Amino acid sequence: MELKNSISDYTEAEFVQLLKEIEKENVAATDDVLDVLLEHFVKITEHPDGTDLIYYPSDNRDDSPEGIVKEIKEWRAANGKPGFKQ
Amino acid sequence: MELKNSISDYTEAEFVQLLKEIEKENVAATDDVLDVLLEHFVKITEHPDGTDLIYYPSDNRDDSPEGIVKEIKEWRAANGKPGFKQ
Amino acid sequence: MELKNSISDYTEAEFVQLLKEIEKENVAATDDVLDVLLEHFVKITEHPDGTDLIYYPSDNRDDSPEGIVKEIKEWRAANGKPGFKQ
Amino acid sequence: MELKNSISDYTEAEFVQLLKEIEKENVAATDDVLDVLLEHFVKITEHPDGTDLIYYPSDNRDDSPEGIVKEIKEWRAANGKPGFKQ
Amino acid sequence: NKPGKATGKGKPVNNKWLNNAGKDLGSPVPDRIANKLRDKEFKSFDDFRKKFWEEVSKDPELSKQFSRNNNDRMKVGKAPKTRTQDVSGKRTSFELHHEVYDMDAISVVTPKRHIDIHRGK
Amino acid sequence: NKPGKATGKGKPVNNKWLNNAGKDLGSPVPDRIANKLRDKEFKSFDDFRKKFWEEVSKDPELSKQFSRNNNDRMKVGKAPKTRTQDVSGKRTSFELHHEVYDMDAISVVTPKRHIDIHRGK
Amino acid sequence: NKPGKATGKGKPVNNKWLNNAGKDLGSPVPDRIANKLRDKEFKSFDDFRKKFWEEVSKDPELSKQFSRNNNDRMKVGKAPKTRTQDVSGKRTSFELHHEVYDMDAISVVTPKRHIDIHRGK
Amino acid sequence: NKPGKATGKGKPVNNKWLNNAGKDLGSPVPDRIANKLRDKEFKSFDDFRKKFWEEVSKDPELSKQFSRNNNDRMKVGKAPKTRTQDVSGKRTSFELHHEVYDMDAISVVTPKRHIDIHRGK
Ligand SMILES: [Zn+2]
Ligand SMILES: [Zn+2]
Ligand SMILES: [Zn+2]
Ligand SMILES: [Zn+2]
Repeated sequence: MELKNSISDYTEAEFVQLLKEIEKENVAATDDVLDVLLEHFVKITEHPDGTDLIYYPSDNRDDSPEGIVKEIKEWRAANGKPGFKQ
Repeated sequence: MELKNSISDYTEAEFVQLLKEIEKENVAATDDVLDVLLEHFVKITEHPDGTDLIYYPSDNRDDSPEGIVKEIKEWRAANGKPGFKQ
Repeated sequence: MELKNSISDYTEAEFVQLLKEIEKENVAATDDVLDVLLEHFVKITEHPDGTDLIYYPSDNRDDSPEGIVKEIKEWRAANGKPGFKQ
Repeated sequence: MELKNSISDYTEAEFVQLLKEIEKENVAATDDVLDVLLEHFVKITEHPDGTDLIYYPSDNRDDSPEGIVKEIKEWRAANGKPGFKQ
Repeated sequence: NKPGKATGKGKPVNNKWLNNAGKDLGSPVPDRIANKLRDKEFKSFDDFRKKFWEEVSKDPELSKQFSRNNNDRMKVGKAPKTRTQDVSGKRTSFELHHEVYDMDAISVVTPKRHIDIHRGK
Repeated sequence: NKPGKATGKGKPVNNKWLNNAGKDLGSPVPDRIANKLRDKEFKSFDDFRKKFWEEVSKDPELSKQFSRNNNDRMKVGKAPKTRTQDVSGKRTSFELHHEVYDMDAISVVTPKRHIDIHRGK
Repeated sequence: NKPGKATGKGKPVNNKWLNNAGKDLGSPVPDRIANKLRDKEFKSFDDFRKKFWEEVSKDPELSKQFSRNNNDRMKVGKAPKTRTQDVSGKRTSFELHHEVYDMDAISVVTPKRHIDIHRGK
Repeated sequence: NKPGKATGKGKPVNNKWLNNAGKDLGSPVPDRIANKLRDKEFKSFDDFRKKFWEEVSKDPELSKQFSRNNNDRMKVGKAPKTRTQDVSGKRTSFELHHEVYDMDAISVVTPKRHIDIHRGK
């Protein structure tokens, strides 16, 4: 779909769609497209663990699109950064 | 992607890609495309429970693409029907 | 992508993306997904010729996404119907 | 879709699907995905003009997917390189 | 549809919230969900339905009652898919029945049961 | 469904090849196309159909008679979409009528006409 | 970037508008395009660039100077792709050079030529 | 690139199989996996690699050691993504190091460690 410049441009639902697009490319024959989408995810979330949120989720939360969104939301808030679009 | 008319046209890896396409549409604003892919899934798998394999997985298996493929593979084999492409 | 309920929900650019998605499905192995997207196109444009705008463009305009948009825009205006989003 | 590492892995019909995937991204908000697909197109076709075949077609041929495939097929044959999958 | 404010308190639910969505008037709006939507404005009922399902996906005790694929649907405001045996034609997901934004007059029913409710059954 | 080779001569067609696809027995297999398929083996008619349309997309004299979107369809082995007035329900693309792989007995017709043909109309 | 109103008259162009985008200061803003954008408000230059290319795709005399794939790009506000020989690394599409919304101080250049302009060349 | 059969015994691994992929020679081929590939023909190592990872995704004891997103990758023959701290440039997934199709000489290592190994570190 369309890649927005920041987290504030994505509603939670829209961010979930980006995650599902990443999941689709994750099972593609190559990582050509996947890797670009992962760079975009790392860039906009600004979370220090980057892709780990996806491939190495914490045991303290669900290994799911909802869990990823929740962890991201909690971290950005704990660090005074703009959250998802309302 | 391309929709084959039989389970025997799909390798296990290819079927997972279809499940992932289904998951992507599952989070789309409407179910227009999702519903066509589900009808296709129901038609080729031929399992009596149809979409339940995706939305209502048994507790005896993993709620995941690997689990869905595994259950289909076993049920088809148990019923003497052709399996995934080798 | 996301299928909006009416023409007024689509900017011209967004409508072009829907056309390119139709073009992609047009060359897919089957018409399963294509046909649903075509029904949506017919429904929201409300043009009497429906799919002909796509598969049988008038000689008076370009056989292209831009041409389709232009013809649609001219017809909806000539009939006092809401146009694309500004 | 799946990106093959050689022209010989693609049938003419499959290559057209790739061109159509390229056209879809061509109208996406950013060029993030488009650019990866173009690099791939350039790599497998091996034509010295690379992306020009898509964005700057010669007047001696049709500006279309069928024209792009035709020019690639002739150039590869003329240079003794393997052609599309039969 | 005309805008309005959601009202109502709802009812407490167990770990089988929708087990009876295919019977009588279906499942009630969970109180926890009602609390999150109470006094909120919605441009239309459809806008209410989306927010409704979204809140469900956020409620730990409710989301755990749904599969991963169904939780993803609710997260984007779409009703979860019902079991195959409860669908009716192209209607394959739970529906909201009015007994417009009064959460105490709204219940969750399967499409099959919903059709019977309106056919006098 | 059963393999076999394509045989036949076909007929010369003008720049409006499918103008009569919705009348009588529709349009014939163009002679130029027949020359490209003659003596070829096909595992099934469906296979012949895909190959048929791909050949059409490669013939300059025929392709120019179709829009860009219809040429793209033929390039992948799918029949072009008919005008809206010629469809019949979910059948929205030209069909091949048998009067086997004998191109002299095969014709191109719209869905609406194809149905009528088999009904004596 | 700060908002502003586009200004300027631009210059008349022939059927080879960007032929000299890889030389000197590049191609000027067409007068016809300047007329469509003059006195308009834009939240940022990027917003200006998108509208700019969008207007180009709508100008018959200019759009005909671009391929189908490049016209599609401009239609969504993206700059057209340059010829392979004019790219520079990941910069593969025409760029706008300032000599912020003064269309008479804005020109279209290839990435290769643009880099040289700023490197004092 | 050259065909051949897979041979070897491998070794038993715990519930943290790849904890040492970034040290020494990394993790060994699990004995259970070796049993599934032993005596099989592979047109190339890349082919062995895809098959290897697909087998991993099918072994309950190993799969549970990976997240859902990494299991999906292995299911299609692709190596799981490493933690960010273990990548090296564009090399972001576990790699197989040779000490042929001899599983007793093959090990799983992170990109960063793999580079160091070949540099004497
Ligand atoms: Zn009701
Ligand atoms: Zn017939
Ligand atoms: Zn500059
Ligand atoms: Zn090594």
